Amino acid sequence: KKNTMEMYRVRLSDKPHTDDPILCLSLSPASDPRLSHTMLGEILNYYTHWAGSLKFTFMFCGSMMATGKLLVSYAPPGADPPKKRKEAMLGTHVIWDIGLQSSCTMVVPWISNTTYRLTIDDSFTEGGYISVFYQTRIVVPLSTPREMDILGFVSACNDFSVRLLRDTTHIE
Amino acid sequence: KKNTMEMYRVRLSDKPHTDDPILCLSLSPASDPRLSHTMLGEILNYYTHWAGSLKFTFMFCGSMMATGKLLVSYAPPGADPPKKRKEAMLGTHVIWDIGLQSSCTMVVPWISNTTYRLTIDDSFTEGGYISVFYQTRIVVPLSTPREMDILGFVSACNDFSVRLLRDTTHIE
Amino acid sequence: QLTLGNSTITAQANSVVAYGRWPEYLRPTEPEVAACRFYTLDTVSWTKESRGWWWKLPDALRDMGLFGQNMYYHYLGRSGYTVHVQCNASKFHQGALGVFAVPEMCLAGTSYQNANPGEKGGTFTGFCPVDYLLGNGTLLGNAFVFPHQIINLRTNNCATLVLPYVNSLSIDSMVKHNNWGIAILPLAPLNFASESSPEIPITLTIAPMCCEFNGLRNI
Amino acid sequence: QLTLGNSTITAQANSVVAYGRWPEYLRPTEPEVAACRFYTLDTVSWTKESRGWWWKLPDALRDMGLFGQNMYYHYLGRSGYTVHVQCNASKFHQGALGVFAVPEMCLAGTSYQNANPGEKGGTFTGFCPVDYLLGNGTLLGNAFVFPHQIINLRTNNCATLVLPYVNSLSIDSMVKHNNWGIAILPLAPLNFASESSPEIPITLTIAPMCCEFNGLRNI
Amino acid sequence: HRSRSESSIESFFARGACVTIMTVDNPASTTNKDKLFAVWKITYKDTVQLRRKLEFFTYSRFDMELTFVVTANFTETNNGHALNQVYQIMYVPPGAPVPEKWDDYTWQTSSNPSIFYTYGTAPARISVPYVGISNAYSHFYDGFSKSLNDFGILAVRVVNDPNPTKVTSKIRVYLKPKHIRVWCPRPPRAVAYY
Amino acid sequence: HRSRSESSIESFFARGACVTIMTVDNPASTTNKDKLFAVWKITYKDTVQLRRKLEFFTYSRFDMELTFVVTANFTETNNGHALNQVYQIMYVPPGAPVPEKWDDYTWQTSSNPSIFYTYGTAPARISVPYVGISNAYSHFYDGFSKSLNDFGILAVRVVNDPNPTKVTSKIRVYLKPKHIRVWCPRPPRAVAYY
Repeated sequence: KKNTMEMYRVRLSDKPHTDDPILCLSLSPASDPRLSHTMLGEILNYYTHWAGSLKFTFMFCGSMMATGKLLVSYAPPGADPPKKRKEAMLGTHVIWDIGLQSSCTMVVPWISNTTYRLTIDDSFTEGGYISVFYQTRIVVPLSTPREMDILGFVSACNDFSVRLLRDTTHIE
Repeated sequence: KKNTMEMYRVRLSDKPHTDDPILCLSLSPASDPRLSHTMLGEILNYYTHWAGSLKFTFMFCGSMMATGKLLVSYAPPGADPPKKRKEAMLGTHVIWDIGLQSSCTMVVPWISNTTYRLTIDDSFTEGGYISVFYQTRIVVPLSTPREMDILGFVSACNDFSVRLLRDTTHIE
Repeated sequence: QLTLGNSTITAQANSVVAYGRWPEYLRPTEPEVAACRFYTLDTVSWTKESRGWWWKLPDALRDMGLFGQNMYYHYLGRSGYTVHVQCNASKFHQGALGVFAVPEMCLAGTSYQNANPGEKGGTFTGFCPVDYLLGNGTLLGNAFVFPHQIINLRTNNCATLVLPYVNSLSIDSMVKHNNWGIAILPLAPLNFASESSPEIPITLTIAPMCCEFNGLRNI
Repeated sequence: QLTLGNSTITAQANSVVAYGRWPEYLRPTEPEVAACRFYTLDTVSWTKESRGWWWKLPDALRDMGLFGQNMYYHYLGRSGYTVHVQCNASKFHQGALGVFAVPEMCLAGTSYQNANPGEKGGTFTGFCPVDYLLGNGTLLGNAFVFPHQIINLRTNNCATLVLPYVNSLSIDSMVKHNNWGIAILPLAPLNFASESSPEIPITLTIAPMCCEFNGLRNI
Repeated sequence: HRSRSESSIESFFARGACVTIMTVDNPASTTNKDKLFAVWKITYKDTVQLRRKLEFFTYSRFDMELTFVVTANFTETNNGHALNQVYQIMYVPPGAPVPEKWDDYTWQTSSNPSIFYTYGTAPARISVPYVGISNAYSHFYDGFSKSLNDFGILAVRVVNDPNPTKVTSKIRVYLKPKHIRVWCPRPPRAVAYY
Repeated sequence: HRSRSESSIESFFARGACVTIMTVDNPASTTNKDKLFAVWKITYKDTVQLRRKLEFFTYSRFDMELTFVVTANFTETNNGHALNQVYQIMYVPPGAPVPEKWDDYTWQTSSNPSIFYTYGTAPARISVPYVGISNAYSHFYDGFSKSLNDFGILAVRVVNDPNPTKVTSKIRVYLKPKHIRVWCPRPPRAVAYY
């Protein structure tokens, strides 16, 4: 799927639903391979220190008739990636009723001891996670297709900031 | 005729009049061979950028008895040199009745996308044309000579300007 | 020097407003300078043998750019004119022209290709309309009832006719009906001193006034 | 129902004014209704295999009557736009389009016949610009920097972009330089319930705003 | 309390970086080969870093701040004690004739500014203002003839007369775009495309 | 909005351009030939560019801003390590005696200003004021004796004593007319006439 337009969208099928995340995403931009190309990994790959709050918008590209619920959970830094629906529900979550809403927004807050967290440090791998869980299987009428798509958008918030340009763009 | 005083004047005979311009003149000073020696081609051969409106005065060195009409047409830049009287008449023209006037003045306006058009660029060859057409053959009484003369004068207007001295005057 | 848009003719015999009525807007569109130019038709060389020349309006201006593409791509159209004839001659040429603005000029010696020549105009004869009767079966002497002017080459050399819109219908299709007609006839034949130029040009200059077109035909 | 001259489209997803700047007159001419129509280009049938469609402005409107005959018979020309995409789909169709107004859209996979298709538009590919990189060598994900909109077929089916005149020169020749570029890309492929119509149309509707042309070329 | 005034356009771009290494040499008295005057057309499309940083945007207006670091070396064991080289560094503005010989008039022409540099002193320095016909540089052009903005040329030679030493020299050029404005952001190109 | 303040007289003329290359040399201790003091009469009628630009007008009042670029080279393989040459650059005003020897009194005379230049430092520089009898230079004179305005002379030599090295030198002179006024415009001469 890489190198094509199939990489950007996650398929929400209607079969196993084995109580495991649809998608778990690390909240360390400029270090996460799947989050270091989104114009935050392209600006934080020129800097060394970053300090701000991100913003994840999940859009549901399905039919108006499709109904159900999803669970967007945010494990703060120093925690572990929740691996079951109940644990994610016990944390900081938002229930996203796709039936009556089409996009769910989650603003990851800026929590850290320092005023600026190093962008690419392999020691700090507990920067927090954002995960999506099947609260309820999807219900669709008639022959409406089972397979659906969900898209993610990652943006900086109005209080973002970076420091100490690096400019590691070599060629050889 | 070159290298002499015969170059500066154009003869308006009274024979073929084959609906083709008496004289067609490109409006790109400092690049046109017949317009790059008139003290505008001598000042714009020291500069690189020019931006202004020119001014062409055509004087008719004939007898008071000679009567007729001429047609001074201005094809704006991006057009093509009009090659018949009707097409020139459909454009931006002035009818010059030599009988009751002896000099016709035409101020080519400054039209261009940029604020300054390069002086000598061989890519831009559609800078506009000014042409003279026989609106009506010349009528003279008695044995008045058929051959006559017309002189042209090219001057800058009060809003002319140049930029970026070049000074290409070599010797070797 | 006139001020109508792109075209300007140097004109120094005063205007003869036909029927005492100035062309006025119907009480549509307003072309402003789109068609109200001075369309200087081609010149015709008056000689010692020429018998006349007849143009028809608006058929004459059927290829004159914006006016031609507005009268042909509309359905209803009305417009006066300011026909202006100039005969550039020296002091040693003698003659006289009559310019007649013949409304509903039916030159019945009639195919549409013969009675609507266009910019070329035409030529009377002694399609060969008879000059003697003006082509209308009526003696030329009476032709002076038509709103006219005389260009005598010892007092003037230009004649201006301000033709209003004269038609039974307040607005008519310009591609089928020719409201007016300009007939130029030599009243006194041209003559000149020896060795002078033997053919003096005549230039018409039509300036549609208060033109209004209604309808449209795409393209 | 809009009010722009002859053409009116019935439009019930709000307008996304690109860069927060409304198209404004240069501080020329004023075509008014001469070219400020709603030129509804031909529809393109979105299917389960289509990868994208790219149009370029003003090259798209090179045959649209008065605008096409004004941008080609002038020398300088500037104009914003009000591109308007509508994807008529029922409740049982699912998908999502991204409409990107790509300034200086250089789809370098370049002959002038390949980068200026016109009303036909074009088609990305997986002349075959690569959809994955948007044809610009850059990942499609970042493409959202361009002033864009998203047409998700469960919340809306129309998207309006108000493109101002963006060009290094305050006024440029419309026949050589393509200021903008409209790229429509399926973010989520079309899908539908069985036996439903398998190809939903998409109609663009370009409305030149504040157009100004300077110069002229006769004819 | 944070600032955000380090992601500004000028802060992001106003960083000097070598753009070329122009090689010249003082011809030996044997005249084996004439002066190797080095001519280089000012263009940012040879440095990956500056080009990539400039391709985030469509149009830009940046003033250049060229600077020259001059180094030289004898190619032979014998010293020869060549007196300190004097380098002429001529900035041929956009459109002016391009030098084609080490004795062409363009070196002596009045229009082209020039700097004279004695090997050893502080590095030379000029500041080419915003020199362009349009109202902003363009890195992506969607039009056709009938990008490639011309900034000028730099031509460097050794004024000194031939000396039997073969003193080779390599002028490093550092370009720091200052007073830079940028419009119309675009997706960043991958680092493999250059 | 345009300026027009680039076609001004000073902007058109106030451009430095080499006017001569005066050759001197430090005599060898063998005294094969005495010092080649270089004497050059200041005249603009040897540079095509400046002369042509000045022939657009009849009368002019321009102050000179001479500048000297000094270069040198050993003529022999052996270095000899000649200590940095010291050049005396004497501006002989108009009418003063013209030096005829490398030891003439004119070098030591009080009237003639002189500059002492150690090979290596920043280029020398003077500014000859408007030095003329009349109230404006004249490039075209319609009279007869009973043009050729005298600006002065420049005489350059090497103060150092003879050393067995044969250190040849070539002083390039750059003239930038400043505070220049011009009257009575004339047709420009063709570029083949010079």
